[PDB]
Amino acid sequence: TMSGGFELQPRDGGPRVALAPGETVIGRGPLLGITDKRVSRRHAILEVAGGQLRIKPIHTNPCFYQSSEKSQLLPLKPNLWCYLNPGDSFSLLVDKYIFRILSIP
Repeated sequence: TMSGGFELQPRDGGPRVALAPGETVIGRGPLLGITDKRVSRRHAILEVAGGQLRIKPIHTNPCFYQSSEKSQLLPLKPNLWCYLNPGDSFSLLVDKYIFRILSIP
């Protein structure tokens, strides 16, 4: 699909992953390059719409969020959306598969 204006930057280093407009299911699989029994194939939904990115955790294993100014990944309340502003981070495990949000054209 087309550019959605956001990219995910792995905090451990490596290629950025571009997001398209609309909903993208994330978890294990080729999109993020994750092969790991600890991460569901249906771990979270990212949605790009109206110039914003939000995440909804959809599995029993949580997602985590760190606002750009803060220092700690916090587990998100399940099955509710959280906006991810550019510079914020989220992760699929508490200390692994962490991504910073970047805004692009």
